[PDB]
Amino acid sequence: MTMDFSDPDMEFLCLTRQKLMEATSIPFDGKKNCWVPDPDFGFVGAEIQSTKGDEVTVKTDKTQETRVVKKDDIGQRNPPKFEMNMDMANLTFLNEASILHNLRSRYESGFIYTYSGLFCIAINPYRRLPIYTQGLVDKYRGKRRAEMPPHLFSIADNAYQYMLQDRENQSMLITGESGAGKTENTKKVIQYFALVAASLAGKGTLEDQIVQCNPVLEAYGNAKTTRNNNSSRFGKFIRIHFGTQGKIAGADIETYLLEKSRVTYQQSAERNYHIFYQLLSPAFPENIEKILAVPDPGLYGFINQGTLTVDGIDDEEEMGLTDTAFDVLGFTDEEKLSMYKCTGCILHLGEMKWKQRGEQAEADGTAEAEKVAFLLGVNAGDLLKCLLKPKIKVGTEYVTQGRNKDQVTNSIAALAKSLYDRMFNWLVRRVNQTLDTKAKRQFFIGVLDIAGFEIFDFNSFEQLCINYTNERLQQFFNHHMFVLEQEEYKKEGIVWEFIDFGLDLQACIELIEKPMGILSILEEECMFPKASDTSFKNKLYDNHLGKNPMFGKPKPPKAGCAEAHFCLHHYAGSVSYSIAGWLDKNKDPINENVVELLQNSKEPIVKMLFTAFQTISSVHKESLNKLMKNLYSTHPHFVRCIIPNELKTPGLIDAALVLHQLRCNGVLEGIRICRKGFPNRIIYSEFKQRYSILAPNAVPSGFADGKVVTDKALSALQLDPNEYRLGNTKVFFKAGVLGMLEDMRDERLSKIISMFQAHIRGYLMRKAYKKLQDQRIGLTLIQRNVRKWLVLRNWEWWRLFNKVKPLL
Amino acid sequence: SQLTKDEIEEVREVFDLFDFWDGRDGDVDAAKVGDLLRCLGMNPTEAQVHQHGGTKKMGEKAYKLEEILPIYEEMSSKDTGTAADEFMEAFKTFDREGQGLISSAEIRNVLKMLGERITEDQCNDIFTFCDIREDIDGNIKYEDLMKKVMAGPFPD
Amino acid sequence: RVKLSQRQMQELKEAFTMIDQDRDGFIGMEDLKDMFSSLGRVPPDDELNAMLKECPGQLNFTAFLTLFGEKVSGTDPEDALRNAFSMFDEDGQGFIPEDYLKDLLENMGDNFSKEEIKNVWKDAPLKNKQFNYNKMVDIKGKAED
Ligand SMILES: [Ca+2]
Repeated sequence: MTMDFSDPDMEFLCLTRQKLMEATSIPFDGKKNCWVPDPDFGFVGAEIQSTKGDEVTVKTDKTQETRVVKKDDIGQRNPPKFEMNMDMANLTFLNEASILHNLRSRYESGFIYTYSGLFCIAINPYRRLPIYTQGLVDKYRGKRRAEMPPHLFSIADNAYQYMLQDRENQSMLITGESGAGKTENTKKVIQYFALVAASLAGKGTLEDQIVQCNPVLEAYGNAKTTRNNNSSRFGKFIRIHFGTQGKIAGADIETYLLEKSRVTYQQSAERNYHIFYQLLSPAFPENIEKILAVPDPGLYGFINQGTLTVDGIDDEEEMGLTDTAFDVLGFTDEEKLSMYKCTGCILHLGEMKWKQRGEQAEADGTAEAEKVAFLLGVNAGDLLKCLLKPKIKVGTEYVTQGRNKDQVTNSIAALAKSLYDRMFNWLVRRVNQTLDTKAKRQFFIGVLDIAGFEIFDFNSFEQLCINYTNERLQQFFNHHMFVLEQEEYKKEGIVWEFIDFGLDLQACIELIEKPMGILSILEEECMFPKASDTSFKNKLYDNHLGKNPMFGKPKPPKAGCAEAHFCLHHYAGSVSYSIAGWLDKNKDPINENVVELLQNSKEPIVKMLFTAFQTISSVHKESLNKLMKNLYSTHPHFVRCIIPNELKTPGLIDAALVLHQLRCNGVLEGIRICRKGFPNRIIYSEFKQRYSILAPNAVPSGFADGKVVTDKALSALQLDPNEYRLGNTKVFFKAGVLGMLEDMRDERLSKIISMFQAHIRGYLMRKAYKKLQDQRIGLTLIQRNVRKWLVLRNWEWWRLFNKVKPLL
Repeated sequence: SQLTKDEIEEVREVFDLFDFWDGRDGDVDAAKVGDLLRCLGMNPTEAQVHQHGGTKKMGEKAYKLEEILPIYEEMSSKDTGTAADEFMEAFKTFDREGQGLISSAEIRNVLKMLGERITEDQCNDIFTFCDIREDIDGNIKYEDLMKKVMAGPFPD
Repeated sequence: RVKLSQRQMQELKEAFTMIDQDRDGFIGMEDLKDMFSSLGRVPPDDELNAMLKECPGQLNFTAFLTLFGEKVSGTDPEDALRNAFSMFDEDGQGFIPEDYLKDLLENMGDNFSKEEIKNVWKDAPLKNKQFNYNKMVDIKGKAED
């Protein structure tokens, strides 16, 4: 917590002192409290009862059920001082269970923002919160992270400081799905960089000018994936620019990896891009006819492969905002036609049928042909000619007509894809022009949106394709951590014993790229006519089975439960792939003649197509390759958005769901690397204020150096020197160190309290001592004066001078 | 190894006091081994007393002077009797603002609700005894309390 | 022992003196029987002798003090007792609560016998089931009720 825990704004970011102190002192016993696996809420807090062999018995604490969990299932829970902890990096127990807690509990306390290493986690609250005030903005204006509580502006501001400071472009990678508000965030991050540009001292806002175009792109770049109603099947990098004075000076958008395949293939419960379906709705009939189509989506093999519509989606309305947005970016209702038409043209290329004589394919119609022939602005005859039988060279020109039916079918698909691609590239170019209302750019802070790691029940060439990417991104991350930490130690003169962290993922990655790699193999196996799915598997098995730990093999599931063919080990765990149609999907050959031929008529068309026979992988490789060269050039910043529950409802937390996100996030991968090192670090002074109690000494807490005490405190507790190292300003600890120290403090304190109590009784009683003494004298005097009296009450004489004197 | 003659005489003199008050008969009740020991100047913890022969109710076991000595002696082997040091760090755990001031409410809370509990009575008394006041909300100087306590009801 | 102070030995001089008038100082049979005349309380022959038996024979004043050896043994001074009881009266006089004295004589300190106890309760200055020390101390020496 930072600044004033009581300042009104910080209600959803800090945690009022009184509320903290309170939450920080709750009941605890590091000897028996614990994290334990729970079938309904992932992991739950518990108390251990007894032990025997590899079978521990325990008691939960909310539904106090006695369960018999195993030993490598008892998660050591973090002692209180870590509750509502702000940076999970600080937890002393960095286990899954624990990472869940700190996040959940904070979300269940209204807090969304949490740091976990370089990561800035953010969970969707599902409700407007104050959090983004231009008053708060100043609060975070120039403060280094540590100075303010979590929050997204910190990450974005520093991001800024670094720009002007180190003088090198900055990137912001945010992850998260659908209801992660990933969008909002990026929006708000754009807003921020804005407010700060004019915050030095003297036709639409940035945010809007950009959020303005997001609909057109979504129309061509998104769609429904098995597990997501609206999935951008491309990677967008929104670069925001600045001038020497940290001045905003413009923007522009780069795009990577558009899922081509999708234009001609659908996975049962998925869908081709949204724009296809939109066009075919009761909104702009005229076009439906300009396009040469009937508002019946299902009547086109390039669209019906999957589903028709999605739940909670009113196509029309979208076809609406889309057309409306097309004018905000404001471009010719004619271009707007061409764009559409092109789109539609894709609808007929899937219709064109074919047949063959011996081994030479010919048309099975001519309507579709002319339909595409026209929509494009070329002559059908020639097209079919160059489609069914083209002519090339050597010096002379032979009829490369080798063509057959299986070759055209593929061929036509290709065209569509390419059409769809050039199109998209274009669409973007134009929005950039919308944006280039600039002067002069020097630096930038981009924000990367990219499909996150995927794992479905049925994983195919598509899935590998994304993981491959993501896996190259986690490496991007791990590398970063590596460099930095390496600095973080040198700064504290600690010895560095670690090979670059990214290297940990090189394995898998290599098992993908390198010659004789998964993809490469796939490629070669594509140039062979009679190559079959089996002929591919074998070659993979041949080349890698026992030979590489990363490549493995699954085992037949149910009956319908798809057959798997091999699995790889991704930072996100172990994914199992099915080879099914890879041979098919991967073929994306270019048909030259079609280009040159396609270099005629209709303005755009010329332009588009106016800028061997390869595959998709080769391509995927090229883009990724580029995207990265782009990333590694920038100083990164990672935001992790997170869905808390499947049912858009505040305060709730779906364990499994969150966890899953965390593994794909990398959040868990960071902690993994964090683990192998000395995660916990303490300024001597902080260490002093906390454990002196453990090895107190006569020197006034005021003239005592931190290093020493800290030092001397450990020597005293005889701590395996292997668990910690003494820095120039902090003391680095390993997993669970502090956890012990904390519990020994609690231990010591109580003893030490029984003692003060002891010295109290010592004064209390030692004070009676004197009394008891005096009163000995008394009981004696009486006790004995009474006796001598009992003898005398009957001693004749005694009586006498007891008479003889009052008579003197 | 063992105690010294004078050391014995001392254990003794105290011993007599105690057996006296319960009937000069060479026996001191166990229920008083704690108190005995304290009058010797030691400050044993209850666990320390039981682990050394002490019993709670009065009519269970008796001890002769020859039996207490070794006890007193053993009892003395321990050295974590506690230093001002330990009491400070300890108290500090509760110093909300690091001035050396604790809400009287809390210290007592500690002394009562925590550790080997102390009686409501016992708290008042000690506080009245070491003459430790609380200001408006310029409460109790814990160091004060500490020193005084470790100082003995009979200073000079 | 010698605790037979001057306050005690003189207090005993003026006692043996009056009795005297015996052939130059000697508490002799007559000195005694005579005495019991102004004493307002009868005399007996045997007993009057059983009193001489005490000292060897012939009681001057010297022997008179020696015969009073048993009397010094515990006789702690006057007030000493008063204060001694004081210590057990936290309430402004009217003094010590009966119970206390019991558990205080019977089972505390140099224990009293249940027989030594009764001997005490017969004469005892009581009321409100409470005790009276200054009246008891009074008895100790004696000046009557
Ligand atoms: Ca006794």
